[PDB]
Amino acid sequence: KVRRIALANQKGGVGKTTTAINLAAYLARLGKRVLLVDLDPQGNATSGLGVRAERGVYHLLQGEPLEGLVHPVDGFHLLPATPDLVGATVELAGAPTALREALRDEGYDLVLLDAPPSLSPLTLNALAAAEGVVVPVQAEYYALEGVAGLLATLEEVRAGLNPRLRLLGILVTMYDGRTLLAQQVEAQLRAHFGEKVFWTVIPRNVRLAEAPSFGKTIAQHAPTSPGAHAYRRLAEEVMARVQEA
Amino acid sequence: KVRRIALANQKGGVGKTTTAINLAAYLARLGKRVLLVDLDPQGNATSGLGVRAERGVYHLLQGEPLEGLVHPVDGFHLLPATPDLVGATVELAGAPTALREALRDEGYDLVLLDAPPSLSPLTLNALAAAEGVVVPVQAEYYALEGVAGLLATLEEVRAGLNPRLRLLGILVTMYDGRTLLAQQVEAQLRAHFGEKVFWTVIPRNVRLAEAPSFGKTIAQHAPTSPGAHAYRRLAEEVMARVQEA
Ligand SMILES: Nc1ncnc2c1ncn2[C@@H]1O[C@H](COP(=O)(O)OP(=O)(O)O)[C@@H](O)[C@H]1O
Ligand SMILES: Nc1ncnc2c1ncn2[C@@H]1O[C@H](COP(=O)(O)OP(=O)(O)O)[C@@H](O)[C@H]1O
Ligand SMILES: [Mg+2]
Ligand SMILES: [Mg+2]
Repeated sequence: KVRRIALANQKGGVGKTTTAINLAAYLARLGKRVLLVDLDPQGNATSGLGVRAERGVYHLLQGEPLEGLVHPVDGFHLLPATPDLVGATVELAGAPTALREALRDEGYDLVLLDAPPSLSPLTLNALAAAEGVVVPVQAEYYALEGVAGLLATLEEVRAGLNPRLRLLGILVTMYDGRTLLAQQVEAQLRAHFGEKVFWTVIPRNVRLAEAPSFGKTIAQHAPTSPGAHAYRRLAEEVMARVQEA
Repeated sequence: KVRRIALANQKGGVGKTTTAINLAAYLARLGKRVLLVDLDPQGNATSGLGVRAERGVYHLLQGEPLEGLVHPVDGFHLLPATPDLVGATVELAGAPTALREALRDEGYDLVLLDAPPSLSPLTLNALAAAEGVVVPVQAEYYALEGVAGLLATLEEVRAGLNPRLRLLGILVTMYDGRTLLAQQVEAQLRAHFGEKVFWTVIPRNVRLAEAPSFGKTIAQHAPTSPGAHAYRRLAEEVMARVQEA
């Protein structure tokens, strides 16, 4: 039974936050009760949703109620990141299951954990608290190694911290349609990882890059753009995999 | 073991020929030996590939060799339709398994049967000779009924003519990205038919409409266009389903 899904990988700039935000947008639209949790001190998901918070995840880990920390956004709830969050890293280091205990998210159908571009204690807290992992990757050649490494990390976390942890899927993001290289990398990703790679692929599209600067999801910003259609179908695909898991 | 795949549905103009041609283009590129068989008297696949034939399927059914009837096209082989083909309809009516016997296609890995926009004896011959069926549909509201009817036809052919017959998949084609209606119809198609609907969806795109008028596949005509990327991924998805079947 997959409820909590971590968005994670080694690198930054690979589409974790974009996928977190827009999956939430379309899963809410599918009639699910969704909580988006921003675990990045840089607070990109919080910012990309137009929200300025004084209280967030930091304050959840200290004991303050979930209900009075969340912000209603585009038909879902955001548990924001605040500029304080950085000061939990040292405590969470040595306490990988802290988020798992602090998350009393019984009311929500699906919980999206937007992890930072590290394997920091916050990323590890994400992995330890989740049942599913979506791994965004560019259709670029380094992705095969990056993926294999992440998969080995997942295996290690499953063996030592969280036996519920499973790869939901590898998601190809920022697929550049102007070039044949993306085709070739996608084909190799599928050749090597098979059914683990989602069939839905997220196009590189200006409207997706634009959306966070406006503090809006792609469903609010550009609902008929190539990225909107893709994330809507991805939400359907994610639900199919959750249902079959 | 799925080798022969029919492209079929009730209506015309829904993307059977386009899918036949472009699947062949990308399956050949995947290293498969592909035969495309044009079963439409109007010969749209033959024309869309730039080929003018005097001899084709009509002459295959009379007994003339397969090797001397096929035309090399874009890394695959086309068994063309000729303006005579119409004169087999009456003989094939009452002989649904005629194509099944006449196809001595042992050498080919995959065989694509492009059926006419009917349930003519030629379409029935296609169904009787195939192991898999791809059903192209527009993301438009009539599709749900059209699909259900085709599925009932498939069930009947499986029960009476061809126990090997199975739906490979329902393919959403000519998905118009300018509108939210296509999203809604896709979602309903998935709600109702589930895993039977391919995840890869073919965008409505000018370059795809253009290609047959040039007698070229989308891989020849516009290799980085939205339709090219989609058909390449569809070929991968079709192979996945063939392998898991
Ligand atoms: N499909 C896409 N097309 C175009 N730009 C994208 C796409 N996905 C992400 N971006 C942009 O790339 C930058 C990094 O994306 P982000 O999702 O924050 O990556 P991560 O969270 O993994 O570091 C952001 O400015 C984002 O808007
Ligand atoms: N994805 C698409 N985008 C734009 N035009 C398309 C697309 N698919 C098919 N067409 C066009 O629609 C017309 C009918 O398509 P076709 O594949 O011949 O349908 P069918 O064989 O089912 O009758 C053709 O002119 C074709 O080029
Ligand atoms: Mg991020
Ligand atoms: Mg046709």
